[PDB]
Amino acid sequence: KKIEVEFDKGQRTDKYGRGLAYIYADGKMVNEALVRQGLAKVAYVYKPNNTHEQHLRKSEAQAKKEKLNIW
Amino acid sequence: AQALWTRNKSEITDEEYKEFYKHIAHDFNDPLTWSHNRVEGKQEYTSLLYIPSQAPWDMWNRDHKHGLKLYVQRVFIMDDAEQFMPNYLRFVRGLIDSSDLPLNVSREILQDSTVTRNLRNALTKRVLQMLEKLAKDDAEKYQTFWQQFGLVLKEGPAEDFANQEAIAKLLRFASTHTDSSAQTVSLEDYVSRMKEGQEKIYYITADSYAAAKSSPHLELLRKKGIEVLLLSDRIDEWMMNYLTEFDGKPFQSVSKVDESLEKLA
Repeated sequence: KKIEVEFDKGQRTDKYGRGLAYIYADGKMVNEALVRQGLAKVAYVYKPNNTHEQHLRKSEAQAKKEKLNIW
Repeated sequence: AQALWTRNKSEITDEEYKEFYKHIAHDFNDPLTWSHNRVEGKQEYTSLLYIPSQAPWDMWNRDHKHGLKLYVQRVFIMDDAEQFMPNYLRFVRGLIDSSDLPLNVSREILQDSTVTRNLRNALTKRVLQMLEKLAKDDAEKYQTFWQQFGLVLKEGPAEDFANQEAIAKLLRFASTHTDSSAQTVSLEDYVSRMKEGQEKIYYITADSYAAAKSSPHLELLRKKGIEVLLLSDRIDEWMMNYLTEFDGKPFQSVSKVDESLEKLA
């Protein structure tokens, strides 16, 4: 039983053309690694960095810049 | 008192099209829309195809319901002639009057004939462009249509391989945008909705909407402000194994992890 919605009677829209492709489902469809091209970027979630020692690896406190000399 | 299809597109009014659909479908259903085709030159044929408002019960039955009414020389031959319709366009009911074919034509002719093989391949474009036509004509009619025949249309990219992009626009799904099981958001909407770093199309391949939307993989991205499309199909993974990329934007099943979920987390 058709819904009709409200009126339904009155399209006359048609839209004619032909400029696409077609083959058949028997080919390649199933079985592919669905992880194509590693791409992602969001806002900073903020993880723990600099314990206190200032010298983790070389400089955890970014001792290379101003290092926040307090000025 | 005249054969409706044999008249011009202008000589048939809107009411008569929708009334005529009730004859060919053996129903009382009004079509959401249609396209009247009449072709001239070498091979003259009138094709008249409609888009139903709802799916008949016997649409997914062990018996066939896909196909058109074959007319030749404006004389009825047989109906449910499915050799004119693809699998992803099996929902179409309509008719086709062929002036070229023999009057003594039968079902096996339509299958093996090269002309009739071209007929199907021609009608494939007119229906598909009539689907996007309906999608732009009336989104609410197309929403009803996709709830009734959407499963069928998802078989699209598999058949018309090179034309995957056209069906990718027609594809409507749910997402973390709206909790509706209503298949609303398309890849058209998604590309428009995409923000900084969300260049990778996030989907979930899952057997049920309940287990899909109950998955923690969604909240992993949802809290970061990423949008994941909810697929609850039985054909989900099959279709999505060809949907590896669209517009240059590659797909990601959140059910799987790569460097994207490393950098995002």
